[PDB]
Amino acid sequence: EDAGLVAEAEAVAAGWMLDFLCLSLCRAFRDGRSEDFRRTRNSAEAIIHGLSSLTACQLRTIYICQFLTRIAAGKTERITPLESALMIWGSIEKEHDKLHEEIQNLIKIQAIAVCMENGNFKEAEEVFERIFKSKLLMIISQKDTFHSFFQHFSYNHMMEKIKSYVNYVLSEKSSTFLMKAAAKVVESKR
Amino acid sequence: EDAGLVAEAEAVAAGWMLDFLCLSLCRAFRDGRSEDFRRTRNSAEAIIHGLSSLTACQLRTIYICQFLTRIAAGKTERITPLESALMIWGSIEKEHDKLHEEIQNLIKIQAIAVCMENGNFKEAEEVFERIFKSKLLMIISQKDTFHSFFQHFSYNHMMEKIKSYVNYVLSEKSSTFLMKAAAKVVESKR
Ligand SMILES: COc1cc(Br)ccc1CO
Ligand SMILES: COc1cc(Br)ccc1CO
Ligand SMILES: COc1cc(Br)ccc1CO
Ligand SMILES: COc1cc(Br)ccc1CO
Repeated sequence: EDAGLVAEAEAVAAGWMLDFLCLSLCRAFRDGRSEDFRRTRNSAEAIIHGLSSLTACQLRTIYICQFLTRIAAGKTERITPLESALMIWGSIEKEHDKLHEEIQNLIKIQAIAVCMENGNFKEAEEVFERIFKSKLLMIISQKDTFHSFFQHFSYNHMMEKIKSYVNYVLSEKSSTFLMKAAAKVVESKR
Repeated sequence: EDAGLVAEAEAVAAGWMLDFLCLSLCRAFRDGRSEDFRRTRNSAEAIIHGLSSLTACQLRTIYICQFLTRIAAGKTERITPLESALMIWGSIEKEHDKLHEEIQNLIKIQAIAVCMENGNFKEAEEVFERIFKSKLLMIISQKDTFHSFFQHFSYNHMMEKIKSYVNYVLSEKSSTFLMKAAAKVVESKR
């Protein structure tokens, strides 16, 4: 038995498992299946620990997973989950500037608004100081959570834009090896 | 998109991942690759959480994984890792009685001897009381760790017998879907 070629086969399978778990994480996020999202995140994170070298495509995959994990934890490092999602975003999917900026600005506004929604206005100002203007600071100071600014840059709008991005990732990975072979087995029966 | 057939494909892939991770756990245990064992155990345990219904073959697979996990933690529920491995053993691989009894008796003796080796003789007597005789209790009372009884029923002998069993599991699963497809990709290049 060759311990080098056996290790190589394990790295190939890990790559296959990573793409399959990214696809599964994307559907759970799209469908709002929270428990399924948490279980798939736990499996992807464990599989990622078995990888020590990643290709450019594999790095994009894990960073999309990390991004969706922080977005899902948004209303729950020393910064908040949405501020952390903001850092991952920017280093990923920058090539499509128009849709990238929309999601970026929606996350920026919502990282403050979720703190206001939770009644933690001191944290809302701390997030504002770290991200960033005089009118947004007035809104926070006045606890004006339902200001028309927050209704255009809303949570639902942030989720809709992110969900449309997840649909592009979902279509790009729908034909990866592990999911394609699995779907074939299901359709063969049936 | 059919959410029922998509879920079915995820269950097929999970089954494939489970067998692949069992095979990988068996090789790491055989080779003594501790860190690789810990990482594969973490991945298998996470994958198993994504399964809610298991076939008879899948139950045997997870129980072999649980058994090797306790055996690997042997020198580290309210009972010790080896007493816990003893409980998993018995409910699995009972059909081959001769080799089954050898491993069972070696684990029984070693669950006491590892406590003596660690200097915890009060625990060695507590393990003895839970598992089970007058001569074995004399050995523990006298802190006779290197008695000729413990040299026939040794740790190395327990590991050798368990490793020979892991080699049978390893040969039975060497041709599972995920590892076979992965090895083929490696040999195609080379
Ligand atoms: C609908 O958006 C999601 C999806 C999951 Br899964 C978990 C949380 C959220 C947002 O609170
Ligand atoms: C690779 O690291 C991951 C992967 C997932 Br999925 C979720 C979170 C992290 C890091 O906190
Ligand atoms: C050689 O037997 C093993 C294998 C692994 Br991995 C971890 C622990 C042990 C026994 O202390
Ligand atoms: C399915 O449950 C597992 C699986 C593995 Br691998 C290791 C430990 C456990 C339970 O403590």
